[PDB]
Order: sequence, then structure tokens, then C-alpha cells
Amino acid sequence: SGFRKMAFPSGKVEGCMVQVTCGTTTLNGLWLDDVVYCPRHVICTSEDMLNPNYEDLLIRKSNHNFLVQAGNVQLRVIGHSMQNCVLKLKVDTANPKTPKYKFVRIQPGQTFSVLACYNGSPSGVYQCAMRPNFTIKGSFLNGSCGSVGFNIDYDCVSFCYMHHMELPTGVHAGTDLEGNFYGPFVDRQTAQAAGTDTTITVNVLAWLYAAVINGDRWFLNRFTTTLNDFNLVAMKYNYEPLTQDHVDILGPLSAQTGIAVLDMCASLKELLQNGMNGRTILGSALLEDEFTPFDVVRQCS
Amino acid sequence: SGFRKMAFPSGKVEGCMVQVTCGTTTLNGLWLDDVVYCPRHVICTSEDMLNPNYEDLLIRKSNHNFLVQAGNVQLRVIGHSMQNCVLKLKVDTANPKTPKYKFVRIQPGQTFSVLACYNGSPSGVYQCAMRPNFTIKGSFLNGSCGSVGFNIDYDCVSFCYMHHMELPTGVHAGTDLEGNFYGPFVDRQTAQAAGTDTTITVNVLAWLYAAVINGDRWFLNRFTTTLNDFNLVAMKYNYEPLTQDHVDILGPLSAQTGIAVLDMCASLKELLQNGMNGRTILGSALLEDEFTPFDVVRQCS
Ligand SMILES: *[C@](C)(O)C(=O)N(c1ccc(C(C)(C)C)cc1)[C@@H](C(=O)NC(C)(C)C)c1cccnc1
Ligand SMILES: *[C@](C)(O)C(=O)N(c1ccc(C(C)(C)C)cc1)[C@@H](C(=O)NC(C)(C)C)c1cccnc1
Repeated sequence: SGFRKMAFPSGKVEGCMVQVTCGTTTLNGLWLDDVVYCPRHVICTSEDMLNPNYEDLLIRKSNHNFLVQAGNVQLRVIGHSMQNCVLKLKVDTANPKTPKYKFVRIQPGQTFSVLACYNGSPSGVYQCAMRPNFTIKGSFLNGSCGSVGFNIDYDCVSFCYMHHMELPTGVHAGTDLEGNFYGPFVDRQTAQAAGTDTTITVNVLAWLYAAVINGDRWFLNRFTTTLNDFNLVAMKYNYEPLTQDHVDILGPLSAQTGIAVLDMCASLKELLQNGMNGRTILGSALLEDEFTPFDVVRQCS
Repeated sequence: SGFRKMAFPSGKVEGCMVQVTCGTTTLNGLWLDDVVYCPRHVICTSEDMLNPNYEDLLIRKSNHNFLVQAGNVQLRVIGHSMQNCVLKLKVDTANPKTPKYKFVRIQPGQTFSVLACYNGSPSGVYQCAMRPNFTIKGSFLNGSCGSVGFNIDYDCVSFCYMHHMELPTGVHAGTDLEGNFYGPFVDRQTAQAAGTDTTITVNVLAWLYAAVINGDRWFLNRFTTTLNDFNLVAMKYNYEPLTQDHVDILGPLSAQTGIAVLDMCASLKELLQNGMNGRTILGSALLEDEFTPFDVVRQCS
């Protein structure tokens, strides 16, 4: 029993974190095989951050201008290229600790673990989700750039996020491992506003199923609803629309508990219209939306 | 910016997790140097759990009855002993991945990271705290016994908890690495009730300081209080008493923000008497007490 924000064991990723310096700027890089991946803004200077021309800035950089350090060991750079907003530094040594890996561009609503790093050294690990507005609500400080997001399935690490920046809102924006930003964000010190952040409906429902499995059952009611009637309530409270694919993804949870998805939707509707009345569900006084149905079946069974 | 329940990077501990089988029972063990540490209830059978006599059960066990497996590798047991509620299995090979470590018996209120394991394989990592009633609010399933709690300070891992059991409440009880249970709990399937779980006052205040550093300042008020006047409110809401040592431990946080500890105590008093009025602090609608002042300075600066 119990339910916690649980991250993947971070060991496979710790062995891949390196320090990348280019001039005055130091951030984190990801070392897999003979390539170090890092945010391209490592080549920027104080009077270059408002509107950098990365192609022009990179012209003035050679392999020897990129200092890569894995622990107390210096790596030799034998090649360099820019791919979207990420730099790929070819080094002459393959990382002996490289796990089996793949690069994945996650969909909004999906979750992942973050290993926050500073100067190439891992500091801590936590869970987060790609928000529907393509930001992440992380915990990052100055120097955390290059810190990665990942999932682990049967010893295979799927990298999905690289941290690039913080918006004036205090939320975080970044890319997949091919350098493509999630959302409309750009790597420059400019006015960037996030959109409306909606609640991940399918995740809240998965968390209500986790609460039932754990003995929290007060919220369960004598009512039911339809997909269209629930979605009228969902739109009102800025909840993302629920489709038949979401119902299908919740199948294992509905079958294990014997509670139909639309009956759980009716309980959710009552919670949205009435609130929690000072009560709690799984130790929380808010509806939690950062646990997918996968995260629930992994931690509850 | 941001604030998350952040665990230590688990890599140093993953390399120490092994599987221990004794008869029909399989659980997790901790492999450090040439010793494997595990819960002694691994020697119990189905018709032995209500009132086991461990000394008598262990008489019928020899070194060869303890099967220790680190990954796909079998370890040879050359000695065995019981120390309080923990078994120490001397093996003939030192763990090559043994980090610098120490065993620590933590005080209630202190926090730690848990690497939940099943069959010697790490499944996930999360943060928890030793509750004032000596339980932990973890996330553990059948087979999780032997999973450990730890802190990491400058490459030195301080082990503080080994998971032994779940109470009928759904909360968890366990020992330090010397086998002494935290609290009055016993390793047998019996009626064990936890005491009153009070709120860790010094931790809530540290979390209010973290919220101020992050821009959440609505709760700050025009009032102040005394240690004795605050403690009258603390006792009423089942908050542990605040002492001058707690005030002193909050020193770095009060000095970094310029907000006196007693002024933050007055804000806490107003929050206890009025509630949050539907509002949130650092994404939570409840007062969070599982972040110590150390956890706040580490993650906020
Ligand atoms: C990275 C470099 O470690 C970092 O700390 N931040 C950062 C600095 C500068 C950039 C430029 C060169 C402007 C593209 C991007 C990222 C830092 C910021 O995001 N700072 C600004 C852009 C000034 C808000 C950062 C702070 C907190 C959390 N993540 C990143
Ligand atoms: C351990 C062995 O992995 C385990 O799953 N639990 C456990 C079983 C049996 C014991 C005895 C032999 C009775 C001392 C202790 C622990 C399991 C329980 O705590 N189960 C009971 C005691 C029947 C409630 C456990 C379940 C969930 C979380 N942690 C432990």
C-alpha cells in the first residue's frame, strides 16, 4: 500500500552525465557512445543572449574550444555539429557506462523522471509530466541546463527531455534529444509566455483508480455519466477532453477494481463541482494529474 | 525556480541490491563489502508468522540454506548471524560496487530517499520522512522487504532504514541497519497500532521559506508571535512543539529571506486557524512537512 511520486532508479543516467564548458559558460552534457549531447546555448556570451545567431557564433568555435569533463577525466573532442538546438560533440572514447538507449519525443500528458545536475554532477531525481501547454513544472536552478528527462523499460533508457531554460513564469522549457523544442519556445532570453495549462483528465482518473486500490473510497458515488456530459464539465474546469482511447487506456484499472470508467468520471464530475470539502485523497487535497495509467499499474500492482 | 519532492540519485545504492531466498521466502538484501544485510523474517514460513521464535528457527538453518543472488550471479555464503531483527550473511566476495557508507539511526522528523526493490531489482525511488510516531508513509508492495532508506552527502551513503513490514493502517515500519526497529514495532504478524501522527512544525516552516524564495508570498502577514503563543496553537492542531534549536536550524533560511522565524510562525498560525481558503502554496493545497531545512537549502540555493 501507499502512493508516492516515484521516479525511475537514476543509476543508468548518472553514468552518462558530463560537464561541458565553452568559454565562460559551463553546463551539463549527456555522454552516450562517442557523442556528448548538450544545449547549443553553451556557445553564448552575456552580450549575445537576446538574439543569438547560432550559426554565426559556431563559426568561431573549433573542437578544442569545447572542454568536456566526465568526473575528473578529460575527454578529447574530435568533431562537432549543430542539430536543431542541440550540439553533438564527437569524442574519441565511447562511454563505458553507456546503457541500452533510445531517443523519444513524448506526447503531452506523458510523465518522466528528471536527474537535475550541476557542473556534470547529479544532485537529485524527481517525477514530472509534459504539460498540455508543452512546459514542465520542474525544479531547476542556474547551471541545471543539459539535465535530462527519461523513462526506463526493462534496462532500456528512453531519453525524452533536455533542459534548456526557465520562462519568467518559473516553469521550464526544453527539447527532445534531437534538439526540437517541446512547444513554441526558442533558445534566447526573450518574452515567452506559456499558454493555458489544462489538467490531464486521463491521469486524474488513473490516480482516482490508484486511490480506490489503496482504500481511499469516500469519493465514489451512486451516479454515472456519458463521455459528452463529462466533457461539458471538463471544458468548464479546463480539463482536457476525454476520448474513447483514454477509456481504453484505463481498461486494466477498470477491470482490476470492477469500477466502470464512466462511473469514475461521475465521481470526478462531483469532485469538480463540489470540491473536496476539506478532505484528502491519497494524502493530497487537490486532484493529481501527473500519474499516467502506466504509472498507476506499475506502482499499484 | 520550482519545488519538488526530490530524492538522492540512487545509483550508489542500486549497485548494492541483491536477492535473498531462504526456503520459499524471497526478499531484498543490501550487499556492502563481504556482508549481505536482510530482514530476519526471511527464515519464516506461512505457519510461523504469528509468533516466531527467531533463535529456534535459525538453529535449523545453515549457510547453504541462504541463497544470495546479485543479478545473474550467485554468491557463496560462508557465515551467518542475527543482530537484533537483521540477518548478516557473510559472503566470500566483497561487492566491487560498494560505495563509501555508514549506518545511521535517524531522528523522527528527518527525511530520506527509498529505493523500492522487488526480487533484488530496483523499481523506483522516492522521498519520505521518519514520522514522529516512528512509521514512514511509503509505497511498498509484497516483496519490497529489505528495500533501504538512505541519504547521500559528498559521495558517502548513510543508510538509515530497512523495510520490514506494513501495519494494518497501510503505513510502514522498519529498522536501522543494526536491526533495531524504529518505534515499538515487532517483526511478527500481530496487532500493531501506530500512535498519533503529529506534524513536523520545523519542516512546515522550512517549506514556507522555500515558497517565499519561489515567489509564493500571499501567506505572509503583518503579524508576529512568541514561541509560547505559537506552541499553544501548535498543540491544538497536533503540531510538534517548536524549540529554540528549531529556530536556530532555520537560521540560514531566515537570513537568506530577511523574514524572522517568529514572523513566519505568525503566518503559520493564521494558516492553521483559517486554512488556505481554496488557495495553494508551491502547488499544494495542504501544509507540507516532509522537507527539512537542509532539504530546502539544498534544492533552493
Ligand atoms: C542554464 C545555462 O544552466 C541556465 O541556468 N539558464 C539559462 C541561462 C541562459 C540561457 C540563454 C543563453 C539565455 C539561452 C538559457 C538558460 C537559466 C535560465 O533559463 N535563465 C534565463 C534565460 C536568464 C531565465 C536557468 C535558470 C533556472 C532554471 N533553468 C535554467
Ligand atoms: C516482505 C516479506 O517483502 C513483505 O512483502 N511483507 C511481509 C510479509 C511477512 C512478514 C512477516 C513474516 C509476517 C514478519 C513481514 C512482511 C508484507 C507485509 O508487511 N505483510 C503483512 C505482515 C502480512 C501485512 C508487506 C506488504 C506491503 C508492504 N510491505 C511489506
